[PDB]
Amino acid sequence: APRSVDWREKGYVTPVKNQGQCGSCWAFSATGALEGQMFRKTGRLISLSEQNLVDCSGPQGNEGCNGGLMDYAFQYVQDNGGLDSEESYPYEATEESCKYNPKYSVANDAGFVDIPKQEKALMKAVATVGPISVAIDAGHESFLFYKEGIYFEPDCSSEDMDHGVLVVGYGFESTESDNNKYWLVKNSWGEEWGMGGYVKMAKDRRNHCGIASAASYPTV
Ligand SMILES: *[C@@H](C(=O)NCCc1ccccn1)[C@H](O)C(=O)N[C@@H](Cc1ccccc1)C(=O)N(C)C
Repeated sequence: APRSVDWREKGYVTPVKNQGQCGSCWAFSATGALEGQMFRKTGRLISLSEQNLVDCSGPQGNEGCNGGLMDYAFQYVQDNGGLDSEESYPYEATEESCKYNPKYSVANDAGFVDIPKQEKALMKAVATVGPISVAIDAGHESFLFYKEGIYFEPDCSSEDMDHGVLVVGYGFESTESDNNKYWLVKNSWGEEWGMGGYVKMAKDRRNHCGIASAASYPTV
């Protein structure tokens, strides 16, 4: 695999968004991966509606602002035959009834692929597919206050993830501890969090925070 990857440079990634006070991280993770795969197919980067997923993907198993899974979101887009654009169905950070309109659908998928639960497999997926939906243990004060550098949290769980995010690449930079590799991760907490909304998560440190434990992407 390449030693460094950044899909933002290839045009696959919309700007950082903000989920507000709704527990809809799974929807932002899902739209991010679908935005990448739609761009791969069509050459058009179109921001997709997280509100559409929050309001409408309950039958696939999602629970709105009470949580969800990216895979259930990809299943919804397939079952539903579409997904509205962000501009057409904007984000309100509260669960409401479904208002999906197919006339404004700008994306589709034919299912999804789950990646084996190993960081080496996640790397191969990132290197060859595009941005990848993942879940991490973000439930630590250190994650809230992150400003820069490689995030490493000794109390992080590789099994109990609570936050869906998007891996857009990976790379390295020299550090004191010589644990130099990182996953480049797009969050959904606005650009005032972290490094313009991004975090470099420790890579090849025993599946730190569970980043390879729930990785997937939509088939377009
Ligand atoms: C994610 C979310 O919206 N998190 C925002 C609040 C927050 C603040 C600080 C730290 C962490 N979180 C939702 O809570 C959500 O959908 N959670 C999912 C993430 C997930 C896990 C495994 C596989 C896919 C997605 C979740 O915790 N579970 C168990 C589904």
